[PDB]
Amino acid sequence: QIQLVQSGPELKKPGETIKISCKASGYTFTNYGMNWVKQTPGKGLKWMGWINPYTGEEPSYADDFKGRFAFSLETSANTAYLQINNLNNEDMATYFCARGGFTDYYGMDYWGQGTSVTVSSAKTTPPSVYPLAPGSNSMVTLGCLVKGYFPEPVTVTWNSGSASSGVHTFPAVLQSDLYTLSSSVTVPSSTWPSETVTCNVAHPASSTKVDKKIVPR
Amino acid sequence: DIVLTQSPASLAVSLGQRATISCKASQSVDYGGNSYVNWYQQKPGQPPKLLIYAASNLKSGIPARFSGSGSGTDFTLNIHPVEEEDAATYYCQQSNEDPWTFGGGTKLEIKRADAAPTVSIFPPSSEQLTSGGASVVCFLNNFYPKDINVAWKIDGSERQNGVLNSWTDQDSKDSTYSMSSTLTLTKDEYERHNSYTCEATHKTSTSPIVKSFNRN
Amino acid sequence: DQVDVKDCANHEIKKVLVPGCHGSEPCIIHRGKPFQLEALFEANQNSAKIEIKASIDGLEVDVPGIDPNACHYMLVKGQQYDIKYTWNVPKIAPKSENVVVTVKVDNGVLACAIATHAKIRD
Repeated sequence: QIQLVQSGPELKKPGETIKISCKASGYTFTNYGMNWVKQTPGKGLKWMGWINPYTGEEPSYADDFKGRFAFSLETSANTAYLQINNLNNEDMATYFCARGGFTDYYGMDYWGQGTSVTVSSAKTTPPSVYPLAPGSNSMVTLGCLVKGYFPEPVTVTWNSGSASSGVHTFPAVLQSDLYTLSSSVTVPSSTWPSETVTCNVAHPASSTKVDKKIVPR
Repeated sequence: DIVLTQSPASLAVSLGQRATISCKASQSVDYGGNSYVNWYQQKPGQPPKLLIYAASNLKSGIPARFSGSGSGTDFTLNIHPVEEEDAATYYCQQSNEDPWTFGGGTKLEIKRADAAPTVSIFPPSSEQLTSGGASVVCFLNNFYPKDINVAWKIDGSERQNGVLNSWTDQDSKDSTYSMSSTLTLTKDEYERHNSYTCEATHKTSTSPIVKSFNRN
Repeated sequence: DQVDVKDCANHEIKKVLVPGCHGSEPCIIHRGKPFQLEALFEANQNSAKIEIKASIDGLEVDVPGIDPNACHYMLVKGQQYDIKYTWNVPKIAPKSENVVVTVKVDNGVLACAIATHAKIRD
């Protein structure tokens, strides 16, 4: 039951501020340090520093995060925060909170799911969803093309999660400040088109859900 | 700064075999009888998960297939036997002194037998045509190894511009890769030709896998 | 590696060693890391529970995570005995440049000491 849950991904414009949250539960909050960790998609992991909830003392920062970064607490709510001021392109990353062991021996044992921060002036754009049906074997492959959206992420499922095996969702490609990805589903030829096959696309940043049934051409 | 160097950076290991990952620290990480290096596993889209703490302690719930050893400046993670679910990237990390540092990492690929891609092509949907666009999609699914080529053909002739490709990460169950290929055109360009062809060329055969359709 | 303490009781303790520390100068205790001290004493009893007070700028605290059996790290009248003892400092422990550590141990007390030059850092 130990868990660290971070606030959701966010698109920020250059120059803006972001306050990322990390709510903890299942342990005595004040007995453990909270470490922050940055990961950029190209590169690896960078330890940003840490904050002490027992003392309430001034946090410790790694050299690269002095001045524009502020770690803070709301201890009654089991919540640690990372505020980043005057956002720039190099800040575009995933930020993780991670609990320090009671002592340093035990490592950073529990990690948040991460908070992907996008830094861009480009505008939030909902996706258009297109069915990929075979044109006019014992398995059949169908898909959904999810085109023209910003920012990441989108979620794609098939029959609401009911079809989970035989599914590939492909990493998005960015072109001209808009993302595109596809998903493919492979089912037995007997069961399509006799049983229906629907892709469910969600794009939370634009408050969009779309269902698209794959009908034969 | 304590620099941590991983050797190797990348590694391909067969099921049941040993994967040996070294981590070299630029100065000693020992203090007071302990060695302050921990080992993490990261799968794509996921947070790092701690395997080993203080060089040689196996974290509870991690199977003993993972084995950490070493002291001072020289650390080793052994995974033996390797399993499908071990496709991931592994980081060493030092907690001896500020700033805490991570190594650059080691990406572990699981060797499996070669498999040819299942190829499928799709015409632009009628919905997309109403917006003025037309994307032709080719899926290359469940192949090994990762290396592969796709060629686009329109009326028998080769096409370079407007093609974009995207590989999945190594599947955690069957160890294959899959790749998509999206040829994007305008409605008008699309309707100017008839025959649209996707050709996958892969290690497994000197013959391209040809999937085609006709607009009409 | 020997350091200056102060005998609260009857001089039973002859010396105190701390890895890294010398005399009465700043002895650094790193939070989140083990703290090791070697003590030897001649107690004047036949028989042992260990009790550690520690004030941090006058927050007077009894130390948590103390293994209190002396014979888990190690006795009769008129003879010496050596003890090499480790306490692991919690990572969250408060930092201070003004620390006073007080350690003492069938029918009364065996040994006692006071150390005033520990500094908690990192």
